[PDB]
Formats: sequence, C-alpha cells, structure tokens
Amino acid sequence: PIVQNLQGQMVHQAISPRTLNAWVKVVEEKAFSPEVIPMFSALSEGATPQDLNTMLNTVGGHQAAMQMLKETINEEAAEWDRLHPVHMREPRGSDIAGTTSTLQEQIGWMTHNPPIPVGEIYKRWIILGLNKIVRMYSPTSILDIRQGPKEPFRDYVDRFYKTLRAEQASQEVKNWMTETLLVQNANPDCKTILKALGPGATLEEMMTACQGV
Amino acid sequence: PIVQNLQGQMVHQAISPRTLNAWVKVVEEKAFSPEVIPMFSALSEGATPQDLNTMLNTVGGHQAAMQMLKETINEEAAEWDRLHPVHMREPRGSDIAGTTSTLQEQIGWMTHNPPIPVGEIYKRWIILGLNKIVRMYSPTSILDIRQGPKEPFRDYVDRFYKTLRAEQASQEVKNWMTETLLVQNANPDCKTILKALGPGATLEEMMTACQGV
Amino acid sequence: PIVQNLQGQMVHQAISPRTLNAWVKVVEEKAFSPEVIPMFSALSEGATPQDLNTMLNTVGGHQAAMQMLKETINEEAAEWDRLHPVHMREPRGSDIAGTTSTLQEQIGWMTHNPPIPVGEIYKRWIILGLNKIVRMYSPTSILDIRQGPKEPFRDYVDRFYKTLRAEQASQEVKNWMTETLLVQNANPDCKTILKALGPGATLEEMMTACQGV
Amino acid sequence: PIVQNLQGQMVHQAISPRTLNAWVKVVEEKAFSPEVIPMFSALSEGATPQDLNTMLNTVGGHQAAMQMLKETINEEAAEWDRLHPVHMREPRGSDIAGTTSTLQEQIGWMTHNPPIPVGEIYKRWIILGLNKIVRMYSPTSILDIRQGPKEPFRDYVDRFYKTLRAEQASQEVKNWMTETLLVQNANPDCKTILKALGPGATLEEMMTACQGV
Amino acid sequence: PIVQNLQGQMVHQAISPRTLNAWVKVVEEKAFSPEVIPMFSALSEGATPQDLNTMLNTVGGHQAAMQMLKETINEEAAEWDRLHPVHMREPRGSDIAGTTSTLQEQIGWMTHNPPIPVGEIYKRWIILGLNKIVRMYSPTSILDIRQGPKEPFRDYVDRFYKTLRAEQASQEVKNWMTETLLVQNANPDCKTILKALGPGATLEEMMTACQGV
Amino acid sequence: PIVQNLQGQMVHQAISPRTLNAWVKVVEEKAFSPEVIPMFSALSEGATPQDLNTMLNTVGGHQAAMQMLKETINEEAAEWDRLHPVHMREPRGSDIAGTTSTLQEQIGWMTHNPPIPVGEIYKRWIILGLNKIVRMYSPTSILDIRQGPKEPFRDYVDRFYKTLRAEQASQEVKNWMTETLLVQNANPDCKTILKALGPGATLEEMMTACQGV
Amino acid sequence: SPSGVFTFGAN
Amino acid sequence: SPSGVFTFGAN
Amino acid sequence: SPSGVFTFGAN
Amino acid sequence: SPSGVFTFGAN
Amino acid sequence: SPSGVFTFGAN
Amino acid sequence: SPSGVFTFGAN
Repeated sequence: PIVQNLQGQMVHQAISPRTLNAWVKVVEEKAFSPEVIPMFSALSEGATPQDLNTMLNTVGGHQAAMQMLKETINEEAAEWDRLHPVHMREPRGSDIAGTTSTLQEQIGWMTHNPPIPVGEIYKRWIILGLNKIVRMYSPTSILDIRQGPKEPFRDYVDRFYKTLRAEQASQEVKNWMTETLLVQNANPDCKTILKALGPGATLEEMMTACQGV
Repeated sequence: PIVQNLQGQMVHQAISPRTLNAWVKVVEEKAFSPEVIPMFSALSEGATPQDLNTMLNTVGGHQAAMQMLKETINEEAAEWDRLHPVHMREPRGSDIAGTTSTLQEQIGWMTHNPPIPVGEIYKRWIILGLNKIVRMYSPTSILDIRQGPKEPFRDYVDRFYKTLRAEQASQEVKNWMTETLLVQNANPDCKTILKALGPGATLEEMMTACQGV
Repeated sequence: PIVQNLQGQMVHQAISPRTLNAWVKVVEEKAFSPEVIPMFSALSEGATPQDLNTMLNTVGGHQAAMQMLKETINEEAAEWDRLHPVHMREPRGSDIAGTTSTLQEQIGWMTHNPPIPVGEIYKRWIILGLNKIVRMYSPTSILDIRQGPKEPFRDYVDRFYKTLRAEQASQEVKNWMTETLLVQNANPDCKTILKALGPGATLEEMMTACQGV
Repeated sequence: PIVQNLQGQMVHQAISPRTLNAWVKVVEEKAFSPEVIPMFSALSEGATPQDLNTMLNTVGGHQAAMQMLKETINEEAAEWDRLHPVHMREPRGSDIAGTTSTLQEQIGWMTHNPPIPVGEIYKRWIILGLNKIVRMYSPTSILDIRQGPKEPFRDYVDRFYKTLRAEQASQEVKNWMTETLLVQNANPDCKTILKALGPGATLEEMMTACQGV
Repeated sequence: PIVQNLQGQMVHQAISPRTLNAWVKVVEEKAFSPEVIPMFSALSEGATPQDLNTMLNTVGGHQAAMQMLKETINEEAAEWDRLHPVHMREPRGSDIAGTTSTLQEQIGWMTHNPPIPVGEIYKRWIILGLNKIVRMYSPTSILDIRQGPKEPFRDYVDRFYKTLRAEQASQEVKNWMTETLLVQNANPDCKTILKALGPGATLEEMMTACQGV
Repeated sequence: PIVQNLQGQMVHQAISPRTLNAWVKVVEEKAFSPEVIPMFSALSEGATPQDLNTMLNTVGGHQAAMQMLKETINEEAAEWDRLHPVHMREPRGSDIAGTTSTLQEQIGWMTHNPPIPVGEIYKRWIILGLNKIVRMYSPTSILDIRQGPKEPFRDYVDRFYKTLRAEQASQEVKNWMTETLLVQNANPDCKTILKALGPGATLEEMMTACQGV
Repeated sequence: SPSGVFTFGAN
Repeated sequence: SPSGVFTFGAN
Repeated sequence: SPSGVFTFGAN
Repeated sequence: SPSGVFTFGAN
Repeated sequence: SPSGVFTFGAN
Repeated sequence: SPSGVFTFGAN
C-alpha cells in the first residue's frame, strides 16, 4: 500500500506477512473457486504493482494457472501500449505491470495530481486473467448440474448458482439459464412443483415451494 | 471503514484480512443460524458499500442464499428509487448498493454535512435480506419443537428459543408462543410442573421448577 | 468503546472481531461457569450499550439463558424507570439498555460533564443477569460436594470452592459453609486430620495437613 | 495499564483479550509450575489493581489455590493497614487490593507526584501468595528427587533444579542442597564420577563429566 | 526495518516475532521450492543487513543450503570489494553483508543523501544465493517431467511449469522448452490434440483443448 | 524495550505476551538447537535487563541449563566488576544483570549521553552462556557424523553442518573440518566422487557432484 | 416480513 | 470474455 | 439475589 | 547463473 | 516464607 | 570458549 510519512512524503507500506499468508492460503486451498477473485481484490486494496506482483509471485502451486495469468497480463500490457502511444513520464504497459517501473515510479504515479492509478489498472488486468482461470477451473458445465433423485432442492440450487458464478456468462445468458435450466434440470418432483409457480417466480419462492420435497 | 487522514481528508480504510476471514468462517460454519446477522453487523461497523460488497462477494458457499440476498438488495434498491425520485448528487438505490457509485462517492456521501449514510442504508438492506435467509434456513417450525421423554427442560428451552429466534415472528406472536407452546410441547412431567406455576411464570421460574425433572 | 478523534470529537471505536470471537468462544465453551462473568467484564471495558448488545446478540447457543438475561435486563430497566421519573436528555431504562437510544446518544451521555455512564449502568444489569444464570447453571448444590474415598483433598477443595463460587451465597453464608461443610463433607481420613487443626485453621493449613492423605 | 490521553489526562488502557487469554491458558495448563509467576509478572506490567483483579478473577479452575491467594492478599492488606495507620487520600490495604478503590482512584495514586504505586504494591502481594501456592503444588520434596539406574544425569539435573525452584528454600539452603543432595542422590555411576571432581565443581563441569554415563 | 523517530532521527524497527516465525515456517516447510524467494523478498521489505542476517540466522534446518548461501554472499561481497576500491565512509562488502558494520552504520548509509541502500544490495546477494539453492533443490530435470497415461494435462502442466520455475533457465530457453518439451512430453492423446493446434497456441488454448482428455 | 513518551520522557515498553509466548515455545520445542540463540537475539531487540530477565525467568523447563546460564551470567558480572572498579552512577555487574538495578536505572543508563547500553552488555553475557549450553546439548561430535551406505549426501551435509554449527569450533578448525572430515566421513561412493574434485572444491560443487549418488 | 434476530438492543 | 465473479457491487 | 463471582476486587 | 523465480514484475 | 521463583534479576 | 552460532553477520 501507500502511506503518507510524518515528513509529508508519499511512502510505501509493505503488504503484511499475515496478508500474504492469507492470500497464499486462499490460492492453495480454494483452487480458483470464484470467491478467490473477491478475496484477491480485498487483500490488495491500495496495492502498488510491486505489492500485486508480490502476491502473484508468492503463489507456489498452480503454476500453469500463473502462466495463463502472466500471458493475460502481457496481452493487457500490449493492448495498453497500443491504446496509449508514447510521447512525470507516462507509464508503459510494462511499467503498470511493474516489470520496467521502480516502486518509486509506481508511488509517483499513484500519488500524482491527477493520479495515474497504475495499481488499479494492473489489478484490473490481474482480475481479468483470474476470470479466465476461474472459468477454466470450473469443474462442470451449467448444463451438467442436475438434481439427484433424493437431493434437496437447496443443495441443487447451491450447486447451480456456484457453477453459474464460475462459468460467468453474460447477465442475459444467466437470466435465461436461471429461468430455463434451473427448472428443467430439477428432479421430477421439484420440476413439477416449480412449473406450477409460473415463469415469474423468484428464487426465494422456488426454494420455499420445494423446501419440503 | 472511513478514517480521517493526517491531511484532514476523508479516507478509506480497507476491511482487514482478519475481519474478512472471520466473516468467511462465520458464514461457512454457522450456515445462517441467527447469530450470523449480529456477527455480520458487528464485523461491518462503519463499512462503506464497497466494504459491504467485499464481505458479500467473499462468501464462496451458499450461492442460492447469496442470490436471494442479491434479489432482496435489488428490490430494496428499487423501493428506494421509488420513494426518492431523482431531481453532492443524491444517491440512487444502485449507488447505495455500491453498483453505480465509486468508493469516492460513497465516502463523499458518508462524510457529507449532514451525512447521507449510504453504508448504513445498504447494511439495512443486507440485514433485511439475511433475515429472510435465516428464516428460510431454520430447520424446524416452532410447532415441531417438542420435548423428549427424558430430555432436560433446559435443552428443550434452548431448542425452543433458538427456533423462535430463527423463525422471528412478531413479538406478540412470540409472546403467545412462549406462553402457550412452550408449556404445551413440554413432556408430561415438565408440562405438569409448568401448569402448576400459573400463566404469569417467568422463564427463570419455569426453568427452576423443571430443573430436577 | 469510545475514543477521542483527531478533530477532538467523541467517537465510537467498534468492538474488534477478535474480542467478539473471544467472547463467543467463552460463552460457547465455558457454558456459564462463573469465570464467564469476569471474562465478560474484561472483554467489555469501556463498552457502549451498543457494544454490550453486540456481545449479547452474537451468542448463538444458550438461547434460554439469553432469554433469562433479557428478562433480567427488562426488569432492571423498569426499575430504573421507576427510580428515575422522567422530567442532553435524561436516559430512560430502554435508552441505557440501548433499545431506544442511538449510538450517538449513548456517546453523548458517556462523555457528558458529568458523564452519565449508561454503558456501565447497563453492564451492571447484564452482570446482574449473568449472576442468576451462573447460579442456575451450577450443576451441584454445595451440600452435594463430598470427597471420594480415595480423592485428593486438593481436588475436593477445588470442587468445593468452584461450587461455592457458582452458588454465590452471601459472605456470611460462605463463611459458615467453608467452616462447617468443607470439614463435614471431607472423607473420614481428611475429616479426622482437619478436626485436629481446630476451628481457626486457614485453607492453606487444611490443605497442607491433608496433602499426604 | 495506564496511558496518557491526547488531552494529557492519565487514562486507563484495558488489559487486552489476548493478554487475558494468555494468562488463562498459563494458569489452566501449567498448574502453578514456578514459571507461572514470571509469566504473571510479565503479563501484568504496569497493571492497575483493577487489571490485576481482572487477571485473578478470570481464572476458572484451581479455586482452592485462588482462595489461598485471596487469604494471602487479605493478610497482606491487613499488614499494610497495620504498618500504615490512617491520618489525594492515602490508600488503605483494601484500596491497594482494589476492593474499596475505584479505577479512577487507582490511576490517581499511580500517577501522583511522587506516585503511590498501588498496582506494584498489590502485585507484590499477589506474587507473594503465588509463591506459597507454587511451593504447595510442588509434587515432590527435593529429598525425593533421585536419579534412576539408567536415567541421564541431565534429566535428573532438570528434575532436581525444577524441584529446587518450586520448593524455593533460601539461597544458603539451595547452596547446601546443590552441593550435597545433587551428588548424594545421583545414581552410583554418576555419584562416583561427581565425587572425583571435588566440592568446587560447577554444574557445567558436573554435567560435562556425567554426559557419557 | 527503518522508521523515523518522533524526534526526527532515523531509527531501527526490529523485524517482528511473527514475521520471523513466518520466515522460519516458510523455510522449514517449503524446503526451497521457488516460492521461498518471493516470500523472503516480501518478508524482508525495507530490511537492514542486520534484519536480513537475523532472518538467515534463525533458520535451524538446511545448514548445507545455508552454507552455500554464506559462500555466495562471501563471493558477492568479494566482487563488490573488487568493483568498488576503497578510497560517511563507503561500505565494504563485509559492511553490506553486515559482518563489519554496526546497525547504526547500516541506518546511516540507508538514510544518507543520496542513500547507499546496503539492505537492498545485500538482499540482492541473498536472493542470488537462494536462486542457486532453489535450482539445486529442484527434484527433477524439466526433461524428466512427462505426462502419465491417465494424468490430467492440467496436473502435468502444473508439474512442468513448477519444474521450469525451479530450474530457472533463461527466457529464450524457457520459450524453447514450453514450445517443444511441453508438447513432446505430453501423453499420446494430449500430444495428438496439441499438435493439431499448431505452434502458435497459447497455454490457455492448449489447456482448453486438452481439458477433456 | 524503551520508547519515547509523548511528554518526551524515556519510557519502558513491556515485552509483549506474544513475544514471550514465542520465546517460551522456542526454548521448549527446540531444546538448545543453535537457532535458539539467533531467535533469542531477535526476540530481545532493544530489551532492558528487566526484559531479558523476564525472558529467562519465563522458561519453565531445562532448569539445569538455566542454572548453567545463571552461573555464566554471574561470572561475567564478576568479570565486569573486576574490569570496571567502582569510583548517573556507574553500573556494577549485578546492575547490568538487573539484580541490583531498578528498571528506571536501566532506562537511565540506556538513554544516557553517551548511553551505557546495559541491555546489550547483559544480552552479550546471556548469549555467551547460551553458547556453552548449545555446545553441551549438541547430541554428537562432528567426528561421529558419518554418511550412511544409502544416505543422500545432502542429508549428510545437513547433519554435518548442523553439528558443526552446534559444536562451534573456531573458524580455522571449522575450515579444517569441512576440508577434511566432510570428505573423510562420506560413504565410499561419495568419498570417491569428492576426492576427484580436488581440495579447492566448494560445497555447492561437492553437493552437485554427489547429487545423483 | 421477519422481525430480525437481535434479541438485545435496537435491532 | 467472462463477466467476472462479483455478485455484489460494481465488479 | 446472588452476590456475584468476583473473588477479587470490588465486584 | 539462474534467472530467478519471480514470474511477475522486475525480479 | 518462600524466596520466590525468579532465577534471574531482582525477584 | 565457543565461537557462537551466528552463521551470518557480526555474531
């Protein structure tokens, strides 16, 4: 992060050991379940590109996913270099990624007037690569999520919406999926109950109606 | 949260990694037992809508419950947009929910004079959705809570009042329930002891009288 | 708690997540053993009524005990409303309990000149209700604490004084109990040793004399 | 503890939940092994009598030991009342023990000019009672510590000096014990080796000579 | 680390016990897996040579690796003494390594104008020695990483890129390896799928194509 | 430690409960493995003699080692009293050890101009006694460290250099040992490989050459 | 709508 | 490209 | 009413 | 000499 | 009375 | 007397 010194200078605060250990635990245990991305975004609040790189470098497992993340960051940096032709100096994509910029340049940009928020720009490129990884690490298609003959509709709904969150289709497609597949893939009892509610039923109405099945 | 900078500016403080981990543990383990809502409310003291969204997004399980929560937040935001027609700018319901507002706008409202407390307004909509989830995740009707033939009256009272807390009827109905069902559903020994105390007996008197049964 | 802001205003500090987790662990594990009340009193140093309510609301188990606590708090609030007739405004019992007062009113009273210490008044009513709960949850009468034929006198003394602490009779009665029952309920060897010390013996003298039995 | 406020007033800082939990763990697990007293003294640095009472009250087990501690504190308070006849006001023994003094009086004394250090005086009375408890809870006489036929002399020395620390005789007696018993109670091989070193041998010389036996 | 005192002096802050315990756990458990070096670099942000030496000295295991690290640090210090002939005084290589410099000299250099960043120079020599250790502790050649007949291509990619990270060849060689070996060492099904993508395929394309095999 | 107060006075900061618990864990678990001394030195940064005594007193086990440490501290204090004849007052050896000095005298010396650093002087005497203890608690002579017929040379090197670190001979003797014994005590395969490298081989060269044996 | 789970205080 | 996993707020 | 559980201090 | 293990940033 | 358990320092 | 256990730095 960045902190104001008692002398009034813009100063780096290192990402704490407990914040790094929390991130390492999250990536190691949750293995790109979708909640990894909100947790990354929360653990990297106000992070410089050096802090973001520290988080990504400290991941020991999943090195294929980290290579896909690096490839995404590189094509996002190249796209920035395309969209922002070269003339504080203006940062190149490699400067935003923190490969060709010093920590002092990063803080110089992030505290400029107006700020050039290279930490947030880079964090967008990271999250945009984690999106692809979470989508790929999703173990099932939403079309594969079907309710068991004796499975509670609540457990099926949990599986369905966790899969829908990982697959991360557009909202119009998620709307079609929750309207159509969630009913269609329910077991015959629940499917019978749910059709009786009509197409306008909310998820709370559906889960209430199926709560005893 | 919000903090005053040494320069006197209103500044964001990120929700700490340990506070997020505490919330994630609470939702994962306690699975919308009613104490989840006081714990949410305590962990989100002074939270901006961005902090509240961070807490809700970091929940990995229970995605059906999180969809019911999102649906509640959306109808509360729509009700705000109905009750507050559009003319610092005034926040829309999507701004209070932190979907169409920046963190800087959120802090601008929360530190205005008078403040527009969009974090507390949004936290009310969240708690109001968690109320519905806790009521739905209640495993038993209060009518189903009956004392076993050899069950201690204290364990039955614990089950009864935990169910009464989750079902969260109005106070007049809770009064009728604790007056009527708690005696009626006691086992025949306790039910005999409790009727002898008359209708005015307090719970401490009831639990004392049944303490040896 | 309450903290002075850098602007000199009286400001709320939220009870920390680790302090709440400590309290929740204490109530969940120790189940109204008497050390729960000193631990409550230590974890709630400088607490506003909102902080005290946060602690009490976050308890998920023991809902019969929490209802007895609520009933005690209500009769203490009613007694305050009786002893303090209504004319900063003066707080009613429901204001001290934090049901009809805002956090800002609570801080206004707690930092008035002279302060009206509504947090300490309410904490007295809470501790006074926990006293009743600890007395009720005591598993044995002091009359039931008797030494086993081969039990160490130190383990019997530990059981006796833990029961005496939970039963919490008046000090004159505790004096009579430790003078009379502690000797009377010792096993025949220890009872023989202890009578030889005469009635003036201290507990350290008694425990020394019985240390080899 | 005591802290200076930003307004320059002498202000209480509550003993932290983690410091209390550390103390509770120490007393619960180590059961008046002698290292409990240094750990008490370290956890209660700068403690007011209210903080010291909080530590002692939060101990749930060992209530016979806590009664012996209370009895010691009472006779130390009575001895203070004897040595300091009554004429800021001067504290009585019950004020130093924090039974008849408010926290504000305690801070008033501890920050007076010159200070009356009622926290340190009371902590001396507590440590003086813990000394008696540690001596009583010592499982063996130093005369009972004898080396096994195949026991390492280092393990025997550890047992001997741990017992000598708990029994806490005067230094002249500890000198006689380490000179005489430590050799006398060694097994015949070690006892033969140790006599050859003569009476002036240091413990490091003794442990070196016996290191292969 | 270094901190500005309230008197304005440049002052040492000790590396915290939890940061040291984190480092000790990392080296003990992860045994020079490549993520040890980013974790070292994160835990030693702003470290003086004394702090860096504290981290290296607190490692209890792996003493052959720590001797190779010492040998690397010594040849880097000798190379500094070669490249920087002797004329605040200028630091020698042994001063940068913190063997012949006091903490006060280290802070004097690190806060000079311009600073001589002996902590960062020494941290480069440490990381440069850890590079050699991580390369040596790599359990397999990249040529030994071959896909099992029923192994998921994602698990093979994880093994391949973790080995490639530890072996740490030049980027041109890593490019040749990921182009050539990753396809060549895939099992016959995956190898057939991967050749159909042509030589330009990204890792995400390769992992997608093989995701069902 | 020592801290500057907001009033500008030199003030004690107590060694934290977590730092004490870390030290107690270190001594209890690692049982004078050589990394105990760097860990002591790190946990006692800026410690007064009272803080150092608190660390040493809180050790419950190993009381023979703590007596050897006390004996070392006493002969170092006596040597100080010999080297510094008595004329702020000048500290005697018992004052540096914190037996005859108050905390206020210790802070008075440690913040004098020039400072008399009684905490660092005493910490040298402690570390000098721990050196003797670590040497004595070393389970093997370096001459006893021999490679097994199928033991990896890396595991033998780890054993050798851990023993060499505990035995802590002079550097010329460590040089002779690593030149001569490390080759001589390798198993016949490794011993054959290592002789082929000639006498100038580094440990990294030796470990590389033996890496496949 | 449910009354909420806050046994103590102002809900 | 995927829409992201942020159920709540501004993604 | 019970006297409380505070063995030490002012209850 | 090895290139180092820092997949991201400036090594 | 016992001498106390403080092996080091001023007891 | 032993040389100490500090592999790195000034002992």
